[PDB]
Amino acid sequence: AVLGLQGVRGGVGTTTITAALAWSLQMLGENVLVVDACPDNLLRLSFNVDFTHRQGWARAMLDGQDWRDAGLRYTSQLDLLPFGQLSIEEQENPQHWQTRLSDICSGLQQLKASGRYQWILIDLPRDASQITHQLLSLCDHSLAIVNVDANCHIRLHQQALPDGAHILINNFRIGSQVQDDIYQLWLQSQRRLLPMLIHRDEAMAECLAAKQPVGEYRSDALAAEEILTLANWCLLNYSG
Amino acid sequence: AVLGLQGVRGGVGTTTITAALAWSLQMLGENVLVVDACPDNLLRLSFNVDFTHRQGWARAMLDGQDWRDAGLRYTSQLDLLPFGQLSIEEQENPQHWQTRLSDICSGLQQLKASGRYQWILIDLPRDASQITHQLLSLCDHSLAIVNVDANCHIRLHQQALPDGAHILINNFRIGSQVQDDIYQLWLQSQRRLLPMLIHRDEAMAECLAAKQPVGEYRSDALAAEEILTLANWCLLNYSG
Amino acid sequence: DIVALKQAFSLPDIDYADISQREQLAAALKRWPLLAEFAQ
Amino acid sequence: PDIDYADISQREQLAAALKRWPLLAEFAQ
Amino acid sequence: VVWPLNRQPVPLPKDMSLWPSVDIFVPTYNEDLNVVKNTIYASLGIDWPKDKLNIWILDDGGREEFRQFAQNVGVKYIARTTHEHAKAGNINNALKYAKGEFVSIFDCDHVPTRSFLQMTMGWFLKEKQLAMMQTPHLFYGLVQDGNDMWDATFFCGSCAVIRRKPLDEIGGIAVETVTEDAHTSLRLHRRGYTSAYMRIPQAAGLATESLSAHIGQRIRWARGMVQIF
Amino acid sequence: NEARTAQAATVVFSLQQNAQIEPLARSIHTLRRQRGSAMKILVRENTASLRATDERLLLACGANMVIPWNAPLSRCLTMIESVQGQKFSRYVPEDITTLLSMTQPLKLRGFQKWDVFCNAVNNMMNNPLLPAHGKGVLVALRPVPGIRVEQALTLCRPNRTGDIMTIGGNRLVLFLSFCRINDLDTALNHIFPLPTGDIFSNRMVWFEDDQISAELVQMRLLAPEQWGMPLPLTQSWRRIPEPMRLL
Amino acid sequence: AIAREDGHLFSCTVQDFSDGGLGIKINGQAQILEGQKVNLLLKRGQQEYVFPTQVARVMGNEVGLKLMPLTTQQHIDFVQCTFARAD
Ligand SMILES: Nc1nc2c(ncn2[C@@H]2O[C@@H]3COP(=O)(O)O[C@H]4[C@@H](O)[C@H](n5cnc6c(=O)[nH]c(N)nc65)O[C@@H]4COP(=O)(O)O[C@H]3[C@H]2O)c(=O)[nH]1
Ligand SMILES: Nc1nc2c(ncn2[C@@H]2O[C@@H]3COP(=O)(O)O[C@H]4[C@@H](O)[C@H](n5cnc6c(=O)[nH]c(N)nc65)O[C@@H]4COP(=O)(O)O[C@H]3[C@H]2O)c(=O)[nH]1
Ligand SMILES: Nc1ncnc2c1ncn2[C@@H]1O[C@H](COP(=O)(O)OP(=O)(O)OP(=O)(O)O)[C@@H](O)[C@H]1O
Ligand SMILES: Nc1ncnc2c1ncn2[C@@H]1O[C@H](COP(=O)(O)OP(=O)(O)OP(=O)(O)O)[C@@H](O)[C@H]1O
Ligand SMILES: [Mg+2]
Ligand SMILES: [Mg+2]
Repeated sequence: AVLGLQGVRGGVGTTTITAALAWSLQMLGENVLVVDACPDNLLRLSFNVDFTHRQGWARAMLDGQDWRDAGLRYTSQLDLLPFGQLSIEEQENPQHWQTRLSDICSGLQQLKASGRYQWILIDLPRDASQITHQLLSLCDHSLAIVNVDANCHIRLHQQALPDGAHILINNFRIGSQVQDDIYQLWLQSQRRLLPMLIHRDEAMAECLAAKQPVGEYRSDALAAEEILTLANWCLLNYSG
Repeated sequence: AVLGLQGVRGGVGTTTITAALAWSLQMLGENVLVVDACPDNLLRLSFNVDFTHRQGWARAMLDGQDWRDAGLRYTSQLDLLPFGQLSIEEQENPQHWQTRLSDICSGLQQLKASGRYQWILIDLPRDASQITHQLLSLCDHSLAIVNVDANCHIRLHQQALPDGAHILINNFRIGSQVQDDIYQLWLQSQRRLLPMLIHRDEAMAECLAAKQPVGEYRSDALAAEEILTLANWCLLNYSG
Repeated sequence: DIVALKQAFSLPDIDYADISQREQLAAALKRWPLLAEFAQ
Repeated sequence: PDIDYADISQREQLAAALKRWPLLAEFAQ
Repeated sequence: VVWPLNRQPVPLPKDMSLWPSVDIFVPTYNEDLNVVKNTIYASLGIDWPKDKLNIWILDDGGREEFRQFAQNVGVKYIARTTHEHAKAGNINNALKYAKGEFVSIFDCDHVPTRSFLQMTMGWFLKEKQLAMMQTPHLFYGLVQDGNDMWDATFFCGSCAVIRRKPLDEIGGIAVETVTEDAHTSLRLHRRGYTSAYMRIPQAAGLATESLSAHIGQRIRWARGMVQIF
Repeated sequence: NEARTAQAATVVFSLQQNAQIEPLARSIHTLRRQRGSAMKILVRENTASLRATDERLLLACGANMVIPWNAPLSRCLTMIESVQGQKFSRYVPEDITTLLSMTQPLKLRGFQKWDVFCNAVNNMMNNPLLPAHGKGVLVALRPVPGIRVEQALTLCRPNRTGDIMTIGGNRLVLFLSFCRINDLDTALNHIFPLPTGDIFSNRMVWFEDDQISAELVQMRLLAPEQWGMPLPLTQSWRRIPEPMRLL
Repeated sequence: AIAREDGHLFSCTVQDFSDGGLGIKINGQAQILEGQKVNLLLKRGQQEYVFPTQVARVMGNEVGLKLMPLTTQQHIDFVQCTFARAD
């Protein structure tokens, strides 16, 4: 029901993958709600939301308003809840507001218990914040995003993933000896690595510039097919 | 002088760029001391530091030991100050220790007054922490590492760069249309962009596997030459 | 290239107006909505 | 994490991969 | 050459809508497609508004490969029915179909740099009476800079810009001498029009030329000067 | 050209590209229709140039024996001298058009309606000029309760024209033309994500003409209301988010 | 710059050029094999343009490359980066 996608490393493509996965789920007839937990709030821009749209659940909670009115509907089977723009002073001092977003966990629990949303994707950052840990606790399933390179290989042996987190590969190049070696090592060593990997496709680099998910921006791209396969796998496995 | 390298986004290539820059500066006859401040602590491995080597300034101060004892002699003109490994509980609870690492700042000022090292490179993370802000203030010059993609272009117009920081482009790919468009836009929308670019070289991907700087790994690669050009520009401009 | 030509002579006040660069930039802003939104 | 490094050196391609890159060999031990 | 003028380019107005229209002519008779392709590619790369620049290929051989290239890259292409008066007659015939305010002529071997019209057209927009501007294709370079002091810089047959209305008023390029360029410059000077010279390299393409070319030019020039006199 | 003058000389053909299948087949037909049965026509694959249906077409065209690329040169020559002393005793029709038509009798790719699917499969199975029990395989897949059947349909991306798919009765029905039972898993992996069996609970497979016909007859007795349509087509410019309250 | 399929990038200096291709001198040691499709990166002002080439002749450190069938815009970029220079 709850599928939280978190990046082992920054820049692996957590937000674009989350948008593509949400679009693929909504293309299969499932009700989808996307929640951007990233403080930078870059997920809204992938759904044709104006950059000046300051609304967001976190912004409403900090301002004392009701976050439920901050929801944005993309399509009948896809709803969006952007984080909300934060002022420079707030970004410089995250500790002054990190503990003020407690009620969002209760709201997400109520949304899950409602049944109107069959899938509630959460775009999580990597900052070890208390709200992030609470969201991980309320997440039924997790997907840790890694890339086939030395940095992610190093990370996978010292930092602890949340329990139950499958490993997903993104930005997989073609014709790199070190990358092939690391991929084979992960195939024969990493039990939680998913069977699906997403090759480097310029469609993923152009989806954010086009302010659309890669599924809607270009369905015929290889990235779209891989994301749809990942969505079907998630439906099969994470449903219960 | 004191130069601090920080990335506007995770995984842009800040650590590898810092290590290559330190090697390029030391191979030109300048004494360079490089300090690892990111909690991930991945700067050591580029200098043939064993993974089991848990000695680091952060851990040294957390155990009541002397942080100066955690230094390593790599070459006669490069010394390293490893951050040190953190336990899983420490990683998941940064607040319990992130305010106890301030002692390194005044010690770094003392080191700046020592004069032994002509360059003090710092691996500045982007955790928006008090220590990060203090170290950034202590840095005489700041270099912001960005990539030519949608995410970095979005971030540059909604996040604040360090005062006087200059922008360096890493992971400049080949045959990408959106990359060319964004670079042409930045050629006039930004005035802080350096005239040198770092390409997507396999040597930079393999350097971390070989536990060597890219120049030390292979000095004939174009990325190493670009790092050397960056070092020359820093010498000509960031001298004072 | 242009800088080299301007260094080989004085050419102090001839501001170069690259038609190709301006046209490519205009096409890029027309094609990518995010760039158009942020530029103006 | 779930790491099973046992019985890895039994493959020629994996052995070559570990030999070529010291980082992989250091981690796999 | 007592006092070389050392003329420098006048900046164009910052309003790109006030710039004039230029028609580039590349006349060829027997040159292979390999030579003319480079010149046409460079011409399309000239930094100038696209709606204010039209490129024309004038092939006297009626070669179909040139027509295919012109259709592919979009540049215009005109071949004459007859072949009288050689290059001068070819350009005169092509002038009946062009509609630009200025006519630029480039040889097949010459490669026009993208900063050609930007550095050239400023004087035409500034000084109204200026009807011709010449760019270098050493001794010749300084005789042409010294001549510009006295307004005696003459057309050298290539890499020049000519104002359209004065050119059509004098009856087009002269065809009575082997050196049509010098006679055209003389006719322009006779009616009170002025000529200029800018000593900024284009791309110079051909290297050395050897004495084989040196003698071609040396002779065709002496005969033309004698005929003009 | 030299073969049209020879009467019984062995003719060994080496094939390297798939485009040269039909003209070479035509030429083999010509040789079998001009030089009698005493001639020995052989086909030697080099890297990868033939399929089972194309191999059968070459055999029917007059080839004495096809040598696959897997066999090395020595075994190739061994078989070439093995065929010594034999005459072509099979019948080759005058018209090459029918033989070419047997190579592809469906010529329609993509999702099809249930009636259209049944009609096409039955028409292919009713063609006398096709091998018996080798025309293809019909497989019915039962989805895991995790997903519905339309999503399973959207999962598959078959690549050959002879593959047809449809949805009916909570089952995915697939007809693969000219596919053997042994290499069914290879076909499924080619037309699905690799972990088949993690995407369906169970399967039913038919590769015999009578079994396929009986399955078609059984399938024709189903309610039209359970027949599905592609999800992207039914579901399907910039979409502006409309603000609303989450309740 | 010359980019291999392996991702290795090598700085080079162009010796001679023509419509058939370019002959360059490669700094350092590089085991570039003939018949290998490589990418040539040329610098135009502050921009980089990538041209796909195939190596047709290697003479020690001197390497000759030939252009695959080019497009119109690629041709214009090539002529701007090769002939219409600041010389
Ligand atoms: N109907 C059907 N069957 C499929 C499909 N994919 C695989 N097969 C089956 O798999 C057998 C072995 O294919 P392979 O191992 O790739 O080895 C193949 C392959 O290397 C080559 N080949 C044949 N057709 C093609 C083609 O269209 N493209 C490519 N790239 N190779 C082909 O010929 C070999 C033998 O092919 P076959 O004798 O036909 O035998 C084929 C065929 O019966 C498919 O999409 N549809
Ligand atoms: N490895 C493998 N891949 C398979 C097999 N069957 C199909 N494919 C894949 O399916 C693609 C589409 O083939 P098609 O629709 O039959 O359309 C095919 C077919 O009409 C024709 N073709 C290619 N090889 C042969 C051949 O040996 N015999 C015949 N009769 N046609 C062929 O060329 C078209 C293009 O095929 P491709 O570009 O190669 O691309 C092929 C190939 O990637 C198979 O057995 N093995
Ligand atoms: N498979 C891919 N191929 C090409 N580009 C990709 C791919 N995946 C992601 N990208 C690009 O990488 C950049 C980073 O992706 P994304 O915007 O999701 O960042 P992120 O991982 O959420 O990072 P952060 O949390 O720091 O913002 C984007 O410009 C995106 O288009
Ligand atoms: N120019 C480059 N070309 C190719 N790969 C590069 C380049 N720069 C860095 N990399 C690779 O990118 C990966 C991440 O780079 P690096 O760790 O330096 O970035 P970072 O911003 O410090 O990331 P983080 O701190 O989030 O781990 C490494 O595997 C590194 O080798
Ligand atoms: Mg993100
Ligand atoms: Mg770092």
